[PDB]
Amino acid sequence: QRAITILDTEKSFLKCMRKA
Amino acid sequence: RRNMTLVTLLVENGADVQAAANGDFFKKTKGRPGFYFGELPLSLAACTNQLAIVKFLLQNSWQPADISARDSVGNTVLHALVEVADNTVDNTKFVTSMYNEILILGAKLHPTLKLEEITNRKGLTPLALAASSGKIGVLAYILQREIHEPECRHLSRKFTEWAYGPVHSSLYDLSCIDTCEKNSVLEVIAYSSSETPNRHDMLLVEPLNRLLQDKWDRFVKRIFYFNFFVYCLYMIIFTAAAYYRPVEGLPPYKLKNTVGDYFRVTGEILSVSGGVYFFFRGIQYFLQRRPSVDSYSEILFFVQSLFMLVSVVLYFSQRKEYVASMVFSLAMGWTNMLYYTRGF
Amino acid sequence: LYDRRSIFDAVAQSNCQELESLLPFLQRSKKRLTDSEFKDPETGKTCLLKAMLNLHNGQNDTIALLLDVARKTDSLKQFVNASYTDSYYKGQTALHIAIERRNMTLVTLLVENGADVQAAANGDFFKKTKGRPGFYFGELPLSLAACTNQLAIVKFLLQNSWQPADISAR
Amino acid sequence: QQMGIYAVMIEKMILRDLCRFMFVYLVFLFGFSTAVVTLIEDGKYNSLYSTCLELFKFTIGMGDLEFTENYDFKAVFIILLLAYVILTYILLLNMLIALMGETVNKIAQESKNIWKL
Amino acid sequence: QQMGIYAVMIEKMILRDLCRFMFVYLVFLFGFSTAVVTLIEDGKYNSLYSTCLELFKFTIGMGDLEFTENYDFKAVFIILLLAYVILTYILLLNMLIALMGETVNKIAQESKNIWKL
Repeated sequence: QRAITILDTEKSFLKCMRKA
Repeated sequence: RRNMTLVTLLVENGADVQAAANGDFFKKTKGRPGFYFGELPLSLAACTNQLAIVKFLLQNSWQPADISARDSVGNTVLHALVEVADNTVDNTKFVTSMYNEILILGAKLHPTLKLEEITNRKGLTPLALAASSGKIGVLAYILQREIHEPECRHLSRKFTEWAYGPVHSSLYDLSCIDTCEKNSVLEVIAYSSSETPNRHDMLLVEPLNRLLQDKWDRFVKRIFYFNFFVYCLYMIIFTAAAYYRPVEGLPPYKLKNTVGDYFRVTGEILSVSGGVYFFFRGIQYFLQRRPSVDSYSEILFFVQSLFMLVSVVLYFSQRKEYVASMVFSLAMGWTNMLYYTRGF
Repeated sequence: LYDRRSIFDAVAQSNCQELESLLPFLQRSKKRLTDSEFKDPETGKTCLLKAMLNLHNGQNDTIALLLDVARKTDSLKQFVNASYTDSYYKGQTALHIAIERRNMTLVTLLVENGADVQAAANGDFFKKTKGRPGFYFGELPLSLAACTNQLAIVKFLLQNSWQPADISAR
Repeated sequence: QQMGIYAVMIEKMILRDLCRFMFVYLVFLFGFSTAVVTLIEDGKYNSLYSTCLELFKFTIGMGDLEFTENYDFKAVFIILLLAYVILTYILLLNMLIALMGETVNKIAQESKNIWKL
Repeated sequence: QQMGIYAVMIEKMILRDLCRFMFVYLVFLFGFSTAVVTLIEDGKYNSLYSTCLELFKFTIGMGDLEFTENYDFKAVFIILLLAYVILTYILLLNMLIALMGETVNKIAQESKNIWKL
């Protein structure tokens, strides 16, 4: 649930520089 | 009937081998049955754990079997083995090997075919098909694996860099957190309609604990607690207004006098403005998973906001009742603090 | 002629042949193999610790012939005892590796040729996990040895000749 | 070795159960209490303190049910309060007790040699 | 066979549970009771026997909450007294039941052949 709050809060944060 | 020989006769004798079987008996079960190994005889063969005759069909001469013929649901063979793992220790044992096997062989014959890319009609990669179906052990596997061999590394996922005496290190690929393009494994196990009890455990160890532990350390814990205390002051300001509302019946109508008046009508707009926020965030949720209780906590923010909003419209119809609405929304919000724990 | 890269490759594939004319080379220019030049300058790592990251089957005979050159320039004792100077594998010497690679033989030879056996490893790798890791056996090649459950080499390092390992070294 | 056990259980429900619980309880009280004072106009049941207490009784069990004839706007005080009573007496505490009988299970027995310490 | 269980249960709960419990109970009642008599001045609320019975109401769950107006210093009675009620009805007894139901578990079954005896 930490992960659902994670997988979204980047999807809803403009797809930005993070390890990828 | 599992027979290397008559199989060998028919194919020496010109059996056709891209021949589909697509009666309802092969697609999902009416219940007719049933069952689904995905149609294509090689998919039938590897999926029937006949390592020798999936080898025969592919090394043979009269027609080596084509390896990328996606079947009628677009499942390739690797798509078919993953539809057939059932998380029994021995079922994982042979399918994880039969799958290890087709890819080591696709590397031998046709190294150009990137084959764990081949999507079914629904766009999934075979991994994204395992993980969207809680096949925890093939998912422990496609992510964990490294074949060591010549031409191995084109095959492999997760390479080990230094073993000191007590330990190992590793470098994992990863396609998944960064397949933001199409269907990330995490996007797929993170929805997580989780109606297969097989889903939740499978956010666990191989490439993905250590990584979502690591997103959360780096940027998104930090963003979360900002995203949290902004709701708290939304909640205090929305108390603060509701709590210093008037009695004068028919409200407002208008307000100017001096200072508290100024500070409050700011708190009344700052509240509905966060109401329409959630109503708006919540339709966008409802629309990205247009359609799907998978997400209880997705709901009650929306229900609150719709109470911010059937308040706001009633404040303007000049119904005296609007408070009854806004009092529920306020009881709801303080209760909606509860979710933002997930997980301390 | 030879440069660092020329032995650190040559050892990597267990080629004792690309080091044959090495014995008469480091007689001419009087260049040696413990030099800053023939160790990787940062991992304190030498054509021996490059033999020790590139053990093949826990053996090699570039180790016999290299160390035998390093005896011939008498680079030897420092040659066998440079330890990682980056923070990460820090103060880890070839005996630390040969013990970490479970090997009575390169152990008994390096400490014959005079490896140091109180070569401290003290990176954050050896102290507690940041997470680095890790791990903590406590540094000294014997505490490594006993800590890696190797009852014979611990008997060796203490009951040997060239320097019996001291037991009370904190 | 018969009473030293009961010493511990009160000390451990008070450390664990309360802090893990007293915050998921002050949101259901503070937010309904706030909901009531806005909704109702008077009685020593608007002062926010006097309401957070009056709402606390129900959850003890000391509930005065429907105490007040005073409101404009018809039924919605009783739903708001029943919603809290089915939600707060009937539904939270059984979780708080059920966690405590969840301590009292295990801290009764392998707790034991802790007295010797 | 079937009735002789309800007679051992009442019997074992009164000997074990009460003795281990009636001491760790009289030290919360005697203590706060002596405190509310010191703090409070009167009402048949100051005679200690009448207090230790009134405060006993709460645990057994006949609590009247705020039954009196007579106290200098306002709330240091209600917080002392809530401190007891959250401490004694909501915390101790669930421990006491949870002991008992922890027995209604075990003295149900391997108890049985003691009816043979």
